[PDB]
Amino acid sequence: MSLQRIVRVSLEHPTSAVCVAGVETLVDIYGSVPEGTEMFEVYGTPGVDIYISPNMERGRERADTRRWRFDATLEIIVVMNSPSNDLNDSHVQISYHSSHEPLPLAYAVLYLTCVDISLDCDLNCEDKRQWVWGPSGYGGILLVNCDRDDPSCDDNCDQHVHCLQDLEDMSVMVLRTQGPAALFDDHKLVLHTSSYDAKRAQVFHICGPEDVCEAYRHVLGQDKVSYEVPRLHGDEERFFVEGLSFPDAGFTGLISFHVTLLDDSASPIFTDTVVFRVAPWIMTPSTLPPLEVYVCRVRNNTCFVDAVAELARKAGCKLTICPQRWIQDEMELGYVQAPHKTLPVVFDSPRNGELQDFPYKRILGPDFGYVTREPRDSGLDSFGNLEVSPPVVANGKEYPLGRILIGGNLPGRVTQVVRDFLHAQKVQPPVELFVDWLAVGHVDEFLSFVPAPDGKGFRMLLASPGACFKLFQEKQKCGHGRALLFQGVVDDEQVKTISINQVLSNKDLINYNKFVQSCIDWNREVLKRELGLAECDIIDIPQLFKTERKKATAFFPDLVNMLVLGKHLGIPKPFGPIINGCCCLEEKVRSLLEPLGLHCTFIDDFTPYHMLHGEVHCGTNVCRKPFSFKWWNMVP
Amino acid sequence: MSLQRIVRVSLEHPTSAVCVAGVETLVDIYGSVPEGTEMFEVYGTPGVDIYISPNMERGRERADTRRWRFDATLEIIVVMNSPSNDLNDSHVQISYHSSHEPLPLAYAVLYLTCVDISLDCDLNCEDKRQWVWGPSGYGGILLVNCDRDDPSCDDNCDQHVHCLQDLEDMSVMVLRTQGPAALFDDHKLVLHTSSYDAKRAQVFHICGPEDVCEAYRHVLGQDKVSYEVPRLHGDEERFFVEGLSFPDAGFTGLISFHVTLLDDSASPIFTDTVVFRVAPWIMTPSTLPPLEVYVCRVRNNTCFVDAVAELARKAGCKLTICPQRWIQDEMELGYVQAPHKTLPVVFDSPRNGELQDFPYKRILGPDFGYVTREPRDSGLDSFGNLEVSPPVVANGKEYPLGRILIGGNLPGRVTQVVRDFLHAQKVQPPVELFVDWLAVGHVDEFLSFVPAPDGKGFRMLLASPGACFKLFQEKQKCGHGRALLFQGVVDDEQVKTISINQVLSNKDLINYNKFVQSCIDWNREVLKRELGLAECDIIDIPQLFKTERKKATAFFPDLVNMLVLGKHLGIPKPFGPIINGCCCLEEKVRSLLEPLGLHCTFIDDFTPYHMLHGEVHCGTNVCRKPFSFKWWNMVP
Ligand SMILES: [Ca+2]
Ligand SMILES: [Ca+2]
Ligand SMILES: [Ca+2]
Ligand SMILES: [Ca+2]
Ligand SMILES: [Ca+2]
Ligand SMILES: [Ca+2]
Ligand SMILES: [Ca+2]
Ligand SMILES: [Ca+2]
Ligand SMILES: [Ca+2]
Ligand SMILES: [Ca+2]
Ligand SMILES: [Cl-]
Ligand SMILES: [Cl-]
Ligand SMILES: [Cl-]
Ligand SMILES: [Cl-]
Repeated sequence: MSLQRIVRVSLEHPTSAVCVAGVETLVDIYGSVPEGTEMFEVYGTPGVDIYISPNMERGRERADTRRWRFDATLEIIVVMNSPSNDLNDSHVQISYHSSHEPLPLAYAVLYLTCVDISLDCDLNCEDKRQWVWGPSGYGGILLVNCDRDDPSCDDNCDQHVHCLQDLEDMSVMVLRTQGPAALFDDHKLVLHTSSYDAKRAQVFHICGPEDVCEAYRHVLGQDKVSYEVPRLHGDEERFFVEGLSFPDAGFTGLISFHVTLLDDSASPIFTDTVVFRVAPWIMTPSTLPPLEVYVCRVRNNTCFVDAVAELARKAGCKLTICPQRWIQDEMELGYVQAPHKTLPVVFDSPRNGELQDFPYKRILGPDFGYVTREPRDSGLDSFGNLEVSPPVVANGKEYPLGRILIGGNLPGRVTQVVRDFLHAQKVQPPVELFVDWLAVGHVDEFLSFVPAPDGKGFRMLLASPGACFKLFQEKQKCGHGRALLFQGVVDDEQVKTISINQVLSNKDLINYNKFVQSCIDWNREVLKRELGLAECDIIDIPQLFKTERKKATAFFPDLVNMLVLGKHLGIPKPFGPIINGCCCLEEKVRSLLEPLGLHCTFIDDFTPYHMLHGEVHCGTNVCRKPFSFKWWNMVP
Repeated sequence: MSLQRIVRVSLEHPTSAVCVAGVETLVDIYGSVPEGTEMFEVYGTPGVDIYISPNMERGRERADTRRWRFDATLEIIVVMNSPSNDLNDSHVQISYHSSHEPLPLAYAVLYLTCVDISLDCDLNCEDKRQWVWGPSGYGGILLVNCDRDDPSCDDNCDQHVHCLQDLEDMSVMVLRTQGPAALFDDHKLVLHTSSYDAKRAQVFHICGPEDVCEAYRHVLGQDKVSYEVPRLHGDEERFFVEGLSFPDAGFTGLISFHVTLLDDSASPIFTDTVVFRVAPWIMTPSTLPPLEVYVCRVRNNTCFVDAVAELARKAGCKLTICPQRWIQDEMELGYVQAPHKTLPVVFDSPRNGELQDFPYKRILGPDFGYVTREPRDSGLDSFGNLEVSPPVVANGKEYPLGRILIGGNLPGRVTQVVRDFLHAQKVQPPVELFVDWLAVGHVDEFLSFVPAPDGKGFRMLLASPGACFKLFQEKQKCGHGRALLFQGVVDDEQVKTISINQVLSNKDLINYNKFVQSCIDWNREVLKRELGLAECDIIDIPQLFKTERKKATAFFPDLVNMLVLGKHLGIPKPFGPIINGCCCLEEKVRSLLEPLGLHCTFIDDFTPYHMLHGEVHCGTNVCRKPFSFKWWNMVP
């Protein structure tokens, strides 16, 4: 199962073969044996393993212990597992014998120069030059290095390495080249890679160990496809490779680096390869523990920021604030994982105009990569539309990193470049949904995942006008139809206070909400099929819908469109019907959520938001702790 | 495992749902049930199947036979397996009951309009909307239709169908649309496909059955991505799809066609898809039975044509002749297979200048497709360099259609476009070899497969200078060293007659042939690894090599470079050393080949060929009978 070479010898003059450690070499001859050959012996220098074997069977046997009956169907294998100290310091001698004369008929001498050449980066073990998925898989992982680790950088753009810890983001690659030095006066050692892969990653050799930035010499890049390793350190050269791109429509995600020994007296005689896989971008669903909460602070945002602050302080989350409102629409905080340094990465939306500067200015710290996709020939659904489900099992397949959720229309959608990127990540197969019926059309407007210690660890919450129908009808059956919805609130336009009886007896509103629930039910069945969830995991949240056109906006603050930080969720305060001094919508929300251990804090956001068609989740972003499940053993 | 719909009803007014035959429909309600509901009954029109089932378990049970205790966790499924004869001719009625009053509390009525819509082409059986490989696989096959079946055509270029049997090359696609006619006054039926797939195939509707060419109306093409089926024939519309491209670097080979029912009062409510796979181009190795032999006839080709004729008449082969010599370098005759019409297809080389006109002029008959690949920014190895091995097993994988064999260099080759095409065929994974050492550098110069009823059904024959060393040395050991090689031949340049002693005692020639055999041995080991052959299947043919530069040409006529037609092979007549009135090279060739049942006829081609660096296989092409193994159950 190794490399096979055939080196033929002649009875007239000896040969001077060069072999690689561990590799087998078949030994045969040019021309015929002596005229009366009946037997033969073979001998080898210490450190030279010689085996005899028939060409039919594959059992090997030591060959330097007897006189073998001659047979053209036998073959001799020479292996040197250790490199030579000097040129041709070992040799093989084949003597041909006959029972007639006592002396050998002829000799065949082959001197050997053994060289130990090997290229290895990180053979993930827990094995050819192939990358395979699964728990029984192997292969090296290469990151994309999309951050700014050096204080001077304002990391993929430089052809130099001017940071002392940016190297932590790269992948090592060691080339051992043991053997006689004079051999390298006759033979070349060449590292190389295909030009396509050369445009996707860069390699740096080392010329002074671990201390000098200028010592990390760039050897492979955009135009540099090959390089001659001078063996500056001796018998081992160290390289650092950094990726330049993420898996995309045209890039499968694998890059090959080869080393080759050439005989320029040129003919190559050995080549070794190493295959890296570019680690993909992984999204974090709301079920994971949060790390940093992001929220804006605008000219009239007074208590929304205070509520987000005082409510994220319960889960121990950060509070980075932007001076310029939809901080969940501009960015999605995922990550890219490596066996050495897994770093979070922001994906910046092409929906620009308000926070278009925030990611490239105040989000890529030392360990914070940045990636973005802008189409050539516009986004209307963008990163409110981009969510991710928890790990699921459906259609027989298992999705241990969950699945991506994006919106669109069936007969015609989010831009094709973002779709191609998400589908090319290959680790969270997206599910395109029906969202075109909403005004802005974001997935998080009707769907939200919440952690709950029962059933599957989580509950999928869907907005349902039928749930609000039932709640308002049961309250009519109690007599509270005269309770008013928009009663307690700082008049933002003197919004007229409607009552339960007025809502239930408005034929147009009820029929439109029936249509809305039909849309959400189509999405519900698609979610149950593509995520493998049952009704035990699906909870309907009461929500009615307004409209000023053929598309749908929220009537009262959207209850699913909340901020989920582990055990604590910030929900927009539903300025619904007060029945006993407490909002009955809040009571229903509590009866549905608090039995799951969660704590519901409702935020007044009627004046800052919900009048510009947004809720707390639309104005609050969050990055989360990566999955415990590692992405390489995923078997797509 | 089918499509799931949820249609909600109201106790105030009935609903008018439209359903698809076979599809299940969950029935729920907007709002709550009557205030004192304890039980319920459900009833359905004949032909309406109603089942009750808990939302936890998946056992279904008929629901219209008892009064069920009310439970919100129960669900009712409605299925109509047969289309309706008139709008809303069937209905479901849900009555809500209490033990207090004897009459029903409330009713919920849902009228149903059932439509039977299905798109099917050829579900290969021996099952979703996916194409899977293997004996247990399914899916439709679409050809590329690269021939000229109509007498007027001079078939992928026309947007019309002006042939009566060109339709045999296309694939059928039937759309059944049973149901009430008035429904189609309210609903649209739309066939469609993605624009990428639209550029790869065309679809024609039928407006008059089986007789009129203008009736095969073009409905889907380069710009036409969607079409409205008018139901011109009633409850079933017939379409004919023809492919426009072969699998390539950017084309995986799958095209999807969808049908959709729209409600323009528009909202789609059902979509059905059909996935075709474009059949690839398959090569035929020399082991298969031949059909047609091609050979040129040039201004001084007198007996080579006669020998090819009189030697192909033994296997019952055709004899198409071109008036303009390398007919095996310009074209490769493969085929494309379909469950209805498998047609042979020529692949035209970009090595042009002598026979550049032959394929597009005198090779694409009625059933003979044409495909070609020309690079933007030149071929020096071309279709002498392109061969194919018999079915093999190696690296665990099984290659039942053999593997493709092309030449090149390791450290840098055949053009990248041809490589991408061959690799994208996906059915015969190519093996790139070392051929750069030869003058012209074609695979067939040193390698040829021959049928032999033993071992594996075939023998791989490799040119070997060591075999010629052994033969000439054993003849020296007999005393025939004074036998002359180029003795019997019509002087083409008064080529000097060399003898065995002169050859064996020429140090430069022997060393160069040793180097040549080392190259061929590298290729031999790569072939044994990538094809899984042993020495029992490998036969070495004696062949020496000349040179006028650093590259290698043949010394005497190349013995492997022969024409293999099943049981009969035409070999270039080796004008080698005559020892007993018979060429000893011919005697060795016979001793190696004739024990395999084959019959060896040696052709004098020294004056026509072998002086312009070519042999019989280089001047004779042949197409062969396709494999008995069908390509779809290949599991790549
Ligand atoms: Ca850097
Ligand atoms: Ca960095
Ligand atoms: Ca870093
Ligand atoms: Ca932006
Ligand atoms: Ca998001
Ligand atoms: Ca046609
Ligand atoms: Ca045709
Ligand atoms: Ca035809
Ligand atoms: Ca051509
Ligand atoms: Ca060929
Ligand atoms: Cl000898
Ligand atoms: Cl409900
Ligand atoms: Cl009621
Ligand atoms: Cl040999």
